[PDB]
Amino acid sequence: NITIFTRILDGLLDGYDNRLRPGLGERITQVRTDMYVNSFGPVSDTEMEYTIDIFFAQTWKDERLRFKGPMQRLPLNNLLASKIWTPDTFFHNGKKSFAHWMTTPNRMLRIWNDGRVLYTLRLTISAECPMDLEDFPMDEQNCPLKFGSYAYPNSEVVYVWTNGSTKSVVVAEDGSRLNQYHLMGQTVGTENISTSTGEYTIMTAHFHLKRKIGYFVIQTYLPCIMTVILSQVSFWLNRESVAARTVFGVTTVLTMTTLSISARNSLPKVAYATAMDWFIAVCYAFVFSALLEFAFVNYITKSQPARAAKIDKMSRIVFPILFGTFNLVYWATYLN
Amino acid sequence: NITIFTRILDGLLDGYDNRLRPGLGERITQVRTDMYVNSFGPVSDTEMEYTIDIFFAQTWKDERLRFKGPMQRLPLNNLLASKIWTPDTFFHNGKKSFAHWMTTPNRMLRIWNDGRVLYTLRLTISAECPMDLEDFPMDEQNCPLKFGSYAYPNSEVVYVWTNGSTKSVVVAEDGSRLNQYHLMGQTVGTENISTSTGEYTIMTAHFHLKRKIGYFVIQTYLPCIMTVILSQVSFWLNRESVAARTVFGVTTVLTMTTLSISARNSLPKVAYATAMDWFIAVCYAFVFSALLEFAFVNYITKSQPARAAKIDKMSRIVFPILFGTFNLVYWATYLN
Amino acid sequence: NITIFTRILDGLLDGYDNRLRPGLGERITQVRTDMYVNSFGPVSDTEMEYTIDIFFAQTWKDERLRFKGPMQRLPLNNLLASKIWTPDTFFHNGKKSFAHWMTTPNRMLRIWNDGRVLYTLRLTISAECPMDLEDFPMDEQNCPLKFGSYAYPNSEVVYVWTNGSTKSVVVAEDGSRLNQYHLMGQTVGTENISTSTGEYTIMTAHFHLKRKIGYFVIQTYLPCIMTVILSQVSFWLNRESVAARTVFGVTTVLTMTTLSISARNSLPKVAYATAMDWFIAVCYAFVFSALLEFAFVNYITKSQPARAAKIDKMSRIVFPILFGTFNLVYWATYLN
Amino acid sequence: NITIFTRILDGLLDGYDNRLRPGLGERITQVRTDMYVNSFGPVSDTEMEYTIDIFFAQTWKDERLRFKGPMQRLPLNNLLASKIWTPDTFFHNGKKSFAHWMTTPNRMLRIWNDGRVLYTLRLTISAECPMDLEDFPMDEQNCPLKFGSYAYPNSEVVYVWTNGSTKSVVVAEDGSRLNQYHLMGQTVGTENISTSTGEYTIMTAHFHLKRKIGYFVIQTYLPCIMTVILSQVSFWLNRESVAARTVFGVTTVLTMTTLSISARNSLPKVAYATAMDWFIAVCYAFVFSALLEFAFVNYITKSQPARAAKIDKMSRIVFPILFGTFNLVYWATYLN
Amino acid sequence: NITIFTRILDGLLDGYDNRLRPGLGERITQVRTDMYVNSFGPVSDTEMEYTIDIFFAQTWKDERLRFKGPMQRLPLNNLLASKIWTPDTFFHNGKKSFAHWMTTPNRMLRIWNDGRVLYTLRLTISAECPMDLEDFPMDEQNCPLKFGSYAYPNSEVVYVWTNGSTKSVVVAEDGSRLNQYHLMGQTVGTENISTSTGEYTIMTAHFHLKRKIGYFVIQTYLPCIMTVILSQVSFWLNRESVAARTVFGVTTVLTMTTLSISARNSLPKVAYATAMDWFIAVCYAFVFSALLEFAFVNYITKSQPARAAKIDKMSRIVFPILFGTFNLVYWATYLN
Ligand SMILES: CCOC(=O)c1ncn2c1[C@@H]1CCCN1C(=O)c1cc(OC)ccc1-2
Ligand SMILES: CCOC(=O)c1ncn2c1[C@@H]1CCCN1C(=O)c1cc(OC)ccc1-2
Ligand SMILES: CCOC(=O)c1ncn2c1[C@@H]1CCCN1C(=O)c1cc(OC)ccc1-2
Ligand SMILES: CCOC(=O)c1ncn2c1[C@@H]1CCCN1C(=O)c1cc(OC)ccc1-2
Ligand SMILES: CCOC(=O)c1ncn2c1[C@@H]1CCCN1C(=O)c1cc(OC)ccc1-2
Ligand SMILES: *[C@@H]1O[C@H](CO)[C@@H](O)[C@H](O)[C@H]1NC(C)=O
Ligand SMILES: *[C@@H]1O[C@H](CO)[C@@H](O)[C@H](O)[C@H]1NC(C)=O
Ligand SMILES: *[C@@H]1O[C@H](CO)[C@@H](O)[C@H](O)[C@H]1NC(C)=O
Ligand SMILES: *[C@@H]1O[C@H](CO)[C@@H](O)[C@H](O)[C@H]1NC(C)=O
Ligand SMILES: *[C@@H]1O[C@H](CO)[C@@H](O)[C@H](O)[C@H]1NC(C)=O
Repeated sequence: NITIFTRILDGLLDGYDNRLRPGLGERITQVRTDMYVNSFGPVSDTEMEYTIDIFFAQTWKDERLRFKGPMQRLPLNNLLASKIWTPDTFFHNGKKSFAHWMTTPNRMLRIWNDGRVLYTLRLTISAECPMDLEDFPMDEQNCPLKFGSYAYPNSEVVYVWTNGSTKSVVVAEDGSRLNQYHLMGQTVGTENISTSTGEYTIMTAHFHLKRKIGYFVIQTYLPCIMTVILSQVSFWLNRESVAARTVFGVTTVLTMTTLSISARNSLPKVAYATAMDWFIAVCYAFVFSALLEFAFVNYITKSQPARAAKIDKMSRIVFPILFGTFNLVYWATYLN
Repeated sequence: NITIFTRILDGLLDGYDNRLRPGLGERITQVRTDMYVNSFGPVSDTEMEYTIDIFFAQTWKDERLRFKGPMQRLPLNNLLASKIWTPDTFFHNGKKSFAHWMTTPNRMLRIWNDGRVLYTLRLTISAECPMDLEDFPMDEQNCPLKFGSYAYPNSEVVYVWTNGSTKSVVVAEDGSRLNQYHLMGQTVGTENISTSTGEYTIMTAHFHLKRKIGYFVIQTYLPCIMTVILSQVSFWLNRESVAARTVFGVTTVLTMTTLSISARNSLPKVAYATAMDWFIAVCYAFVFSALLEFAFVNYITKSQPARAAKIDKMSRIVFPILFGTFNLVYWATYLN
Repeated sequence: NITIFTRILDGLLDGYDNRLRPGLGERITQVRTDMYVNSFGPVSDTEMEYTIDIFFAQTWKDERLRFKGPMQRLPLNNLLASKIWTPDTFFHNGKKSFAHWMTTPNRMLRIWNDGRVLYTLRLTISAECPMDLEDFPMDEQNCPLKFGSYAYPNSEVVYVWTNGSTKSVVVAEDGSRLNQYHLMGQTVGTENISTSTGEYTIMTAHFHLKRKIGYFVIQTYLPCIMTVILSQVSFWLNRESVAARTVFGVTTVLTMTTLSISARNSLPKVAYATAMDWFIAVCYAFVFSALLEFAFVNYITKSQPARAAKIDKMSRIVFPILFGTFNLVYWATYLN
Repeated sequence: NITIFTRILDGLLDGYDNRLRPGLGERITQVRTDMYVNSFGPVSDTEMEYTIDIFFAQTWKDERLRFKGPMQRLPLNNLLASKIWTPDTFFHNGKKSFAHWMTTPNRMLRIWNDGRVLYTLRLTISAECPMDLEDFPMDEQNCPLKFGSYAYPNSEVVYVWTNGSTKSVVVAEDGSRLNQYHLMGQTVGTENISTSTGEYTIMTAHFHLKRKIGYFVIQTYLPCIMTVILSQVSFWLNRESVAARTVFGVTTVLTMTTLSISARNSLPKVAYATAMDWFIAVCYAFVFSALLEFAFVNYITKSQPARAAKIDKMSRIVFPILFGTFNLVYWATYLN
Repeated sequence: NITIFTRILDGLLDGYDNRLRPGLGERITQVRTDMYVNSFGPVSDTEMEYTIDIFFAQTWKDERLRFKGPMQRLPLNNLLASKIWTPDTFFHNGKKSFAHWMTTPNRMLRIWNDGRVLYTLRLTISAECPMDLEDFPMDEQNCPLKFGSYAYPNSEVVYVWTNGSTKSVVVAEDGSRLNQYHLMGQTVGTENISTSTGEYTIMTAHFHLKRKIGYFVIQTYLPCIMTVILSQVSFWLNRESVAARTVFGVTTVLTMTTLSISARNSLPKVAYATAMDWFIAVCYAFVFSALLEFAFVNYITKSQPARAAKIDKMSRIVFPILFGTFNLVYWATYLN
């Protein structure tokens, strides 16, 4: 009763060459690909890469595997995978892709009577996702995932998504858990690229990422906001208290300087100004400007005290208003 | 006397196919799984992963391995493991699982006359354990461990725990040693998940983790507590000592600011406020508020000194009481 | 003359099964283990692990390998190691063990006429060594090394050390070079553990480690000691110099606070107080207490200056004596 | 119709030795190499290495593979690659080179009737790129890429670029994306090196790198520039304000000191002065010199106040001019 | 014409056993080793290890490989390397050695008619180089490289350097490029070690390393030197300026303290004082002593101002002279 299956497997492997694609010189092999994202690994901004774990699957038709028997399906494992022909699928953007071999190589091979073949594999792809940090942290990233044949051009092997976009790519509810990103959706597409070796079909899947704010607020913005308010306290102190007001100006300026250096330690070493950088620079101007007002006041406090006192009183009102007004423009400009 | 065993092994391998599960098309294969945790590796909060070393074991019935001989058991090693059929067990949540091959691949294969098979393997699983750090550090984590068949659905292979929960999962006394966690217990369960490929049984084991407090007390809370007390010292200084009291307010505020940044360096970059963050913010208000009182006093110390002196004396009593009262509410709220 | 050896090897492999232990069902296999430590790798306190490189060797008797020839010994290499049976030795505590394959797999196989077999292997074991940091840095660590059979219980395979403890375990003179530890000696032992799978003999080797002090003295203790002395300088300053004495108290307190945070960065995140922590806390009290005395003096310097002056003069003598006395108790308590 | 291809493959492998190069003892094997850079990985300055992902390809003529059939080309995969002879190409400067095996080993093997063979491979090379950081960050780096035969000297195997330089080496538009470098172009060349083993042809490809400035401006230069301006504010303060001006000099000097240490943390530990180091040193002199002027003024402010006041007024103009003039020389000298 | 080579290879492998060394029981195998250092990797002081890439080569005589043919040499690749016998050479001090397999395993096998065999291999050795940091950074390190047979004692296999020391070991001109070391030369030697397994010949190569100074000057020495000068500025300030002089003493002392902690972060955690540590301690005394003089002056400035003024004037001259004199002794003592 079990020996029947053994004979079927031997017959299929008899006269079957794994080095030749099905329907060679007779038609164009058609492969249907479906992907399931078990978990979306962390997105490393420093290296412009992200880690994703998926159960990649491919379906194709092979007439050489036709068989007749009481059972309409033949579930199997990785043992027979190497005995037959499989597409040389690879990721054009993947920097380091490895599979899982424990406890057993996570592979499946299901064959039907008509010859249809299902082959699912588990992979962890450390693909590269370039990011334009011009509106950072109010930036949206579209990380793609490109894969295709390595040796078979479009004229021989063609990859096509199965059913609609939703069924083609599926993400687990708990898989999309990123500490500093939100998975807003997924999209798929196909295209042909012209290469010296030939034309190859490219299967591209794009993931929409919306960075979640709140970590930088407690890390960079809030210390800067409170630092500016700290400097404004000097405006409420007496002019003759030269030493007391000097500490506020010097300490606040240095505090802002170290925050900028510390803030960018985690940020990638990008050679352009980000939105956060402008906010820090503006905050630096307020604290720096406050010290200049105190220095200017102390220079003329002996000649014309009347004007010096007026400026100090005016500064107590003008500076808070400008800082508050600036925030509304800054936050509204990006949060819209 | 020894040659008898050699003949038995040859007979079993004669006509035995390792690509077909036992009892194919006749019944449903039943597998009993028992796990022993040699050591519970570190729990990395930054990557939301934990490392665990276990001696995973599986038991199943195979009639093709029946034999008769003087010895009722046939202890063996990994050499014969590849010669027979084994389940394609895998961890649905494991991110990187590897075995130990030194000195020899840590595997066993014991076979009885009735055909029962025992197969134990040693593995190190770097599984992912998402955590909700809303009550951090007063948070309880339930890290699961999900595993099951990769190619055989529930209709063909079924996993069931052996005996009770205590016997099914065992943790070594010295294995459960975490520098910042306590292993409060273990639990097991089974469920069926509906997938496009089919229905698969899932064996889930949950470990109860109770974070141990005391490291953060010496790291974050105590410096904050002493910093607040340091600011309150300014209330005991003379009002005319403008410079002396200025140092306390400025230095304390900056000290709190750097602690918040330093404290969250180890903490995961979560985009929400934790319990520790609120405690820091409240402590920041006290030190920041103290400076405001000094600034307010210095502004009116010339017009109405009577009220200014009253506030300074009152501040010496009100502020310590509020800080002490706040701690009791904060600690009692979470420690209960 | 050389062809004679070739025939001998072929004869031994004829009818020899590597899947069966020698003397199966006739006696209990006896294995003698000798270890040589080429180099004792670094001891990582953060991960509670240590790296050790050893030339592990095993000796056992096998009658199936008996041969007669002009040469009494047959030196060989790893090529024939896989062709015969070897014990499934493994480390019960090893977290990641790997061998060296360059230039050639470092293995030997020597066989005598009587059938005795010598098999030496080179390994690098990243074992786990839990430590109780209650007296840190005045702590002594006893890192064990447990290994034994994985599939053969005590009733089949037994491990016994050869000769005495000194000969069984040998450490190279230059191998025991640790930047923050001293290798005070080695010890060995054997025991039987009862397991669900059966009873297995355990070969445990313990290494005595005595942490060497001097790195923390220049890193933590000395800055703390000098910081306390710095605060005491304020006692020699005039009371009216409110600003001058304020800097000492504030700066010293903050300096101690940052040292505690910086000091524990390298230390493991243990949720209990160490001996160093108590020393820091005591030093923190002295600097903190000095500020309180200055604040207390400034509060009553106008009402009863006589008592205020007396306290300041007394503080110059009392505080240094207490700090000096405390050190003698602290150092003597642990250094004894 | 498909069986025809199978017979052709068997015929070619019949009597074909993969250990012998084509045309042995009859001519000199000629190999044409073409390279495509999929992505130029990060350039690590600390380790003087860079990561590059390329689709390395080699073409050569082999008469032993001649065949006749309806199809003029025989696309294949890695399965037949090991069955034939391939050059032992290697990178003379590569420190760690690994290929990608997922989903399938990324290799191709195309054979024509005339016997021409195309063999493309995907590799990730962590080559070493020594850099002379004398004009850092205004430095241009020329990272080479050397490869050639390991066992076949120039008299047997010769490597030659195909077509022109542009076609020989191609870089993807999105591949050349470096956070702190610009890919200004590529160049190729060939040379013969005399070695004890023999003469080997070397294929060298040089990549022109132009470091992009702007990250260090926000990291090092700007804090230094603002720090110098901060010190100059003391020149506008009254001489009798000894305490107020003391803070500026001390705080600014320490701020510059920490920036130099922090700035070089990312920079490689080079034992020579860079252009940035000189800029920091000059900025340090200005802040340090300003303190000396204040100290000098305070020393003679009692004897000859007339000269002291003149210096203070003059310093307000001289110091800003020198700092501004120095920047123009510094920036113009390197930015030209 | 090409088939002749194929027959020769088959004949040599006929009756050839790779498990037996040449001339077994007839003589002692002699192996000549020559080494070429392609590049000397970084020397990691923290782990007391260094990385080196070499083209290790071995030459020996084997009469079993004698052949007659038109070609006097048979260049080959790694394919035939495993088919013959090769020495089990290994590095007695190497902690992790791996080869390069891309594009092809970098190995060669050349055989002459007389039977001489040449076998060159490329390796990357992460050997351990213990260092005595007593004169750090004015320290000279002699990193050795020990290798020899693992299974064949001196009585069977002997390693001898070929020709002189210069030819035996060769270092590329661009290979010896270390950011903090100079390669002053190389030396070789041979010795016999007595081991329980037997006597083995050891081939030791020593590399002379002279640490290059200049990185620590800009990192540690210069900030310390300028810090001491900064403290001496207080000697030029008026005694009554208690607050002004207090900042210099406190700020300088703390600045020195943090430099010592920061300086040793990169330095290995050695439990003894280095030359740099003594320099820091001496610099700490000067800044600390200066504060004591100010405190002492302020204590007696009211009783006997005459002596207080004299000390302040004297301090302006004595302290700079002692610091300058100390440097000459310190630098001359080690730089000689
Ligand atoms: C989409 C094609 O199928 C796959 O991609 C694929 N390949 C393997 N497994 C799947 C399926 C897909 C949907 C969810 N899913 C699993 O997560 C899973 C769970 C199992 O239960 C322990 C066993 C196997 C799988
Ligand atoms: C639960 C099924 O058995 C396993 O999971 C299993 N597999 C291997 N070993 C075990 C057992 C389980 C209980 C403790 N235990 C060992 O730790 C151990 C110790 C030995 O002694 C050196 C030898 C073998 C094992
Ligand atoms: C104790 C059983 O023997 C071993 O554990 C063992 N195994 C290999 N080698 C040894 C010996 C042991 C003592 C020192 N020792 C080596 O270090 C060594 C040195 C050699 O010379 C290059 C060659 C081989 C070895
Ligand atoms: C220059 C010799 O050919 C190669 O170096 C080579 N080798 C493989 N593939 C290429 C080509 C070269 C140009 C771009 N290019 C690919 O990126 C590519 C894209 C494909 O489509 C999914 C499939 C294969 C390749
Ligand atoms: C000393 C024994 O020979 C070796 O150690 C050895 N082994 C391989 N290759 C060498 C030689 C040694 C001298 C320089 N040298 C190479 O760098 C090299 C360069 C080549 O050209 C691309 C091809 C092969 C080698
Ligand atoms: C790619 O080529 C195939 C050839 O059949 C064609 O059907 C398809 O439309 C092409 N795709 C694009 C985007 O041009
Ligand atoms: C899963 O399916 C099996 C089928 O036999 C059933 O016995 C079991 O009760 C199911 N489990 C759950 C949780 O529904
Ligand atoms: C372990 O078991 C063996 C069985 O022969 C016995 O000889 C030995 O004494 C036992 N060891 C201990 C520690 O009980
Ligand atoms: C290298 O050697 C070949 C031998 O044919 C010669 O043609 C070529 O010109 C040489 N290259 C150089 C740069 O000398
Ligand atoms: C090592 O042993 C060999 C044996 O032939 C001898 O020739 C050689 O001199 C010995 N070397 C030393 C350093 O004793």
